Amino acid sequence: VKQQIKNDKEALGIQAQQLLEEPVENLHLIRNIFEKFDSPYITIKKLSLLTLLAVFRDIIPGYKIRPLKEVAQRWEYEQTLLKHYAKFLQTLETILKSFTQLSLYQVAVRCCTKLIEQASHFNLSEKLFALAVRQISHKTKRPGFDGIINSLKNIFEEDNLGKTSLKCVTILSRMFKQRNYDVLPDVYDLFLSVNILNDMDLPYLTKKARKNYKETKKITQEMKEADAVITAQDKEKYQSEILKIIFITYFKTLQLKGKLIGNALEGVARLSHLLNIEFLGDLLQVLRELVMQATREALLTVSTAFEIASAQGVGKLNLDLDLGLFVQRLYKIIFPFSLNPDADLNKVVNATTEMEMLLKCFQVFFFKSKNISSSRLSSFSKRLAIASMQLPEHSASADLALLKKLLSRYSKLSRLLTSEEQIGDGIYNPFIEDPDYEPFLLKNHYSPAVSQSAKELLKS
Amino acid sequence: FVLKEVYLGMARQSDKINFLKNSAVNLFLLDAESCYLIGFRYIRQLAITLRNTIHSRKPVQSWSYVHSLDFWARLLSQAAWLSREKGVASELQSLVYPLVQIALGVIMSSPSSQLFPMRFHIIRSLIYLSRHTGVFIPLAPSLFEVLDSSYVSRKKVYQDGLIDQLLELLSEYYVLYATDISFPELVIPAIVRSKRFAKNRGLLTLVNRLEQQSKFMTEKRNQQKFAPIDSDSVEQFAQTIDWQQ
Amino acid sequence: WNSDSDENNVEIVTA
Repeated sequence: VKQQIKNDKEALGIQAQQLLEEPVENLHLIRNIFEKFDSPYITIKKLSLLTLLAVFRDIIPGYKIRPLKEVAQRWEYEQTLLKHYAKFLQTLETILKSFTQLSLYQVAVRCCTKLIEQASHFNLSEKLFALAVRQISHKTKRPGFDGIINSLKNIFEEDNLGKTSLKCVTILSRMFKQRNYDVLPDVYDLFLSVNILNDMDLPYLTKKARKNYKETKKITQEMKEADAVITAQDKEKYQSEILKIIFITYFKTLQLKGKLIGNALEGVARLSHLLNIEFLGDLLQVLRELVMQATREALLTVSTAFEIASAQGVGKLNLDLDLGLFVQRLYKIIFPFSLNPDADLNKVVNATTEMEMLLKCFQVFFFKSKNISSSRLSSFSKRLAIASMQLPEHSASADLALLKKLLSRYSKLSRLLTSEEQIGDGIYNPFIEDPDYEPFLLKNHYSPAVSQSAKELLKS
Repeated sequence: FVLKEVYLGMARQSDKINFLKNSAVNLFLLDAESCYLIGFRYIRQLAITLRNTIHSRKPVQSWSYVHSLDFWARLLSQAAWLSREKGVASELQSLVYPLVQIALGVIMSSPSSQLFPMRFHIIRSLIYLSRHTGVFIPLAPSLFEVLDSSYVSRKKVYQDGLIDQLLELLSEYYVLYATDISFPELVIPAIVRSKRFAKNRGLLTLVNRLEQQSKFMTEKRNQQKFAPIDSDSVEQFAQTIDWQQ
Repeated sequence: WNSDSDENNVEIVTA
């Protein structure tokens, strides 16, 4: 038993070692490893699979094998090599689809990730990617999911050309149609990792050799210049197609109005600056058409609308579009947020914890160059204090800190204030102008530190 | 040690239970600082049970636990009264906030209509503790959620009783916060939510009463045009306005 | 229930 397992492991090690020393001459050993893998023992199956993974990654070329002794035998060698690689992959989907056995499946996922990270450029990558994404498309996080998404994320970062990323994006999009755009939120975060979008003495030479060396050097320089231009154009075209597939998936997700609207707006905000100007004007229409977790969704729409308008140079590109409809939506949405409860527990625009966007929308609102503090901020801040009647003090202190560090010198925000227009539903007090409410009641509250927070506000 | 033994006996028992609770409260009042550790330990035990429930909820929602929570709230209210009398917030009085947070967490963890009476009892205890301590309570969001709940918002005898209890709790909270200068401002979000939900007779009466209270508070605030430095005038107006009904 | 079994078409690219 144990002796037999040890003997098989030694045989695999010897065969693997011989392959590393002389890979071309020992192709039959790979078939022997497959026979060894056929052994009933689960542990021997794991070791044989790992050795096959180690053997394949060591002998696989760094280039893509062009399909069909110096050239003929190499072709037969490469054609022969592709056959085990296909057979090894064929076993991979068999064991993956077949899902003690859990450990073997985790190992099967592991070698799949290793092939993804290293053998992405190689042939059969379409099958390799399809098998891996099929595991992620499931409703529950299957084991090794963290490994696969990390491998996919790493490829998206390293892939400067974007051809491999385009293949994965297409496969991911196909799963979304199969899943009706209902997948884990981590899956949509893969599109955010696309680097293409985020980019925004001497040995002696004979008299004949010197002329050959000069002639090759001229070709290489000409090759490099043309390749650079072709690379720039191909990357640009790949970026366009990736945006086409990604945005069509996001818009489909918005149409279904599922629970993945959070990740869709995340991607839309991140990739909005990559899209055409004409689409920027029509982008806010879809955001503002969803007004009939409803409060949470409206928060995403107004925040993303702010982010899209926050793009640099919008002053030069006067697309207008009157984001005031989103402004009044945020102006009205604070009251239901104060009405419903919220819990941070303990240990989507850009983050989580809904209160975080609100201050984030407020701080980008403040960061707007002179767009506020024209007697409109005070009207907004009044209901901000009204909405501050509940929620943790650190949140309450945060919003009061925003007006504390505010450059505007208005001081009547927490007291009687100018006309509260724009949907009203509050004390207008028109034409008052008196430097003379909420902090008085805020002093009496469950946490003792709110009292001193109110005191520090009135003293400051 | 004697206070701890009395508290343990009262908890085990939970007329006789009321007498045991009164004896424990009297022993607690004898040495509030010494009994503050006992009250904190009881609050910590309740928090531990709630934490175990979150990580179940039956131990938190048990009748014995409900009695224990009520006893802790009563002890916190008595400590708050002693704290106000002495001019300094006692440790047991300050422990009311953890109890309120525990009660809110239990209510959130058990939002069922069957468990609604437990939530109403917890809300009433929190309102009484808030009134005794003089500290405002954020029970309006919970009351609005209870009123807007499908059991209360949509019609039946149990639903009517729950709606009446919620209306009574809301009226008590409004009366307690009536003295506040910003009483119309703090009740504006609740009034808008109540009007939206309405858009039956009891809800309409409560909305009309809240609107009248907001109008009276706004008139008092307009009359009290003094600057924030003259907080005595606001306090005097706060004392004058009672709205006990 | 996740099979990628997915024809003739035409791409109008000329004037």
